[PDB]
Amino acid sequence: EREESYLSSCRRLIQQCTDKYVKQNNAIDIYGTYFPEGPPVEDESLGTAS
Amino acid sequence: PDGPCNIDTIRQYVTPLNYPLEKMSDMAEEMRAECKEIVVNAIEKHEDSYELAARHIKEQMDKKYGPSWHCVMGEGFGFEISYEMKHLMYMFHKGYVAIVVFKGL
Amino acid sequence: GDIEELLKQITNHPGVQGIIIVNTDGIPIRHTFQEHSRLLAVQYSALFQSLAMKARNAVLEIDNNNELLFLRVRTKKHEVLVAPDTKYLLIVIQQVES
Amino acid sequence: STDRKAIIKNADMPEDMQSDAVEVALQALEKFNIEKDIAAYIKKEFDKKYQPTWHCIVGRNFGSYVTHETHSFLYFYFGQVAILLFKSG
Amino acid sequence: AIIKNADMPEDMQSDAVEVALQALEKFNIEKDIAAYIKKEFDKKYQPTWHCIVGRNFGSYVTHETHSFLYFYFGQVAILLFKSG
Amino acid sequence: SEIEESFQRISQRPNVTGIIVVNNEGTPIRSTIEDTATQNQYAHLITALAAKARHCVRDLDPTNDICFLRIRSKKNEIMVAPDKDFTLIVIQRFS
Amino acid sequence: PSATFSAMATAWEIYDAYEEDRIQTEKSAAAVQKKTTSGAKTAEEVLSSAAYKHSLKIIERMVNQNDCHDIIEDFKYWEDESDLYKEDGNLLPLWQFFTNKVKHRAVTSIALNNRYKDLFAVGFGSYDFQRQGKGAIHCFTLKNTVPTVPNSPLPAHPEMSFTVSSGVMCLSFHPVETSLLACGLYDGSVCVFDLRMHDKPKEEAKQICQATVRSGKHTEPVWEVQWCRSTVDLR
Repeated sequence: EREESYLSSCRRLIQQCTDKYVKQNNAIDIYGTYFPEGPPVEDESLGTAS
Repeated sequence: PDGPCNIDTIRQYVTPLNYPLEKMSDMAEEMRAECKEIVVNAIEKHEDSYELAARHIKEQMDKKYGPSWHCVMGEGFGFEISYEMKHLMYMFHKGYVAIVVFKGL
Repeated sequence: GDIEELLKQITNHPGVQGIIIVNTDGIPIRHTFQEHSRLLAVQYSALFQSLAMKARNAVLEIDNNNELLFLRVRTKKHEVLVAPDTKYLLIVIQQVES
Repeated sequence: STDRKAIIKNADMPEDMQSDAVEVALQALEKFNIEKDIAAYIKKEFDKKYQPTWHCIVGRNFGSYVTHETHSFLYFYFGQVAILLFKSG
Repeated sequence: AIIKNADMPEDMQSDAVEVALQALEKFNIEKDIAAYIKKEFDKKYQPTWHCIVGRNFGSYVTHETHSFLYFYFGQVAILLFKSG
Repeated sequence: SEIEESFQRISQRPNVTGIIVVNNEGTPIRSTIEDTATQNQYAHLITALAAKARHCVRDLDPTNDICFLRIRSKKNEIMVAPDKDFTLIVIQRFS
Repeated sequence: PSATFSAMATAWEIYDAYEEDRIQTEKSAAAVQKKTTSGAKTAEEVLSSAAYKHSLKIIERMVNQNDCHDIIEDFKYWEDESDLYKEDGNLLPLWQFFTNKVKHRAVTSIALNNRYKDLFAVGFGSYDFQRQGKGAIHCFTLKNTVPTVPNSPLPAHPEMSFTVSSGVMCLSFHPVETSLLACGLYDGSVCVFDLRMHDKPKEEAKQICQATVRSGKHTEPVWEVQWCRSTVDLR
């Protein structure tokens, strides 16, 4: 962690990049789906009496 | 602490699989029965030192079947060995541990 | 000095715990890890370093005037971001919000 | 992030053999993707050039012990992925 | 057992098996094991017998009948023929 | 159908003209890129990378599965959607 | 005689080996209990796979959303600094939505879903007394924002879309069961949708029911509807 000095520059560049991407990732979800499951199923109490 | 970054969560996932298992073998019936017994007993005997478990394994193995045996532990690795048939052993145990035992050529 | 302060600024964000800096020698020292987690540190460092090596090889093979900048990958339960450098590598781990 | 450095400390073979193993492992890791075919490539190349039987164990962690003949042992690792190689015959 | 060549009685096949196994269990030097086999076999049933020890080889010998045997264990091969 | 509608939608927009579907065997399927050599090399390299990504995820955790990847570069961008039966790859170019 | 062998040892290999053992043990147990008691898919099938359309939806949504990278950032993370000093208020425009299918008509309704923060229903109709005609209902989501470059508007796609014989200006989500949506018609009737059914495209995907004159249809256009907080009966 001592040997040289562009350690700081490298971590700064990489870290600002990772910061903005994790920032926007945390901002809003990107992979959900509306109503992924659960169309109702009814067999005994049928919707008709035929 | 909870969730990722903790070994305990992965261990909880892989916990209830604590008994030996394998299905790939050609080597003779009494002799892989004895081999599986000796390796599981050595695993139970030595928990800290995989080296010392390998010691105890290979000492019984070669004292009871002559010289020219080899054996390696692991929980992640790969291998490729030339060998004579009826002599290859490759077992899983603990849910994450693998073993091979074989004859030199 | 201020590098740990920047790291804690990063960790202030919701739903994040884990940052790894990897050098050329493969020694993974920069971590939000407790005592027990050297094994997982070695895990992530070695595997992601190999992945980044192959990724950058693929990039310079597919084009000689392009240079890889960033990578993420998903699971059903997790998120992980990785960023390469000419000498170093950064890995951060993020958790899915409901 | 450019390449991987060599770490060698246990050796029973001359420096030419050690170096030959070094560039063999470098070529294998560079060109190939999986430790499967890395080990396969290094084993077949060494068997072709210097006669059977070579045996190699490639991995992430393992504890090994083998019986090897004269001048048949080396301990050379690149990064945190590791390779052991020996004569047995 | 891997026993495919024999001009022995069954008891001779047997005690040949135990003497060879016990010699192999003791020693690893071919001189030492062949020494045990020849001298002990001579002790038991008189001159002149000869055993041959080797992992790979070629031999073509002469003997009286009921006085020849050939057998294996693992990677060692044993001839046993009478002459003299 | 709706598949065709969404596909033409993804294709028609500028700075995005490339979509390839790769089967389990690695043989290319219905595609839009023109150059055969470019298509072949793209498919081979990206499927190799996707297999390594599945390697990574499964090695890190056995009961955790993977469906996503992308590559971000200084001029190009790669969309990778792996699946048990196919792999969908999309090409993006920045201005 | 000699032979060679190679194998790989890794976590998923151990895991799925043990798992397959679990399934085959369960199968053997089930077979014992029963005895005691008594090629690759074609390219057409790959194209027709539902996983394929799932992947297409996700990937088009992502390419749109990383086209729109900065505007989401100033949507959620922007803070006005001048307001600390200046006293009165200000506004900032964020996004615009329109489709090519709803041209020459007005947009009059907005409803919000309780379970999802980023979904809203959009009802179309005309308040001109002479331009009455058919009506449309659509469902827009904040997952699919599009850049509004000046002198070049680009339309977006509703996730859910339905059409109906008359203009609609009524939208009522049921508050706790987040799928039932009631709406009305200019002609004097109402109909209800349950947009859970939108997964299946196998038919035209009608509404549940619509009122008839024998059922009690109203004689004038209707624009206001509201559910009741009850689950024993739907009202």
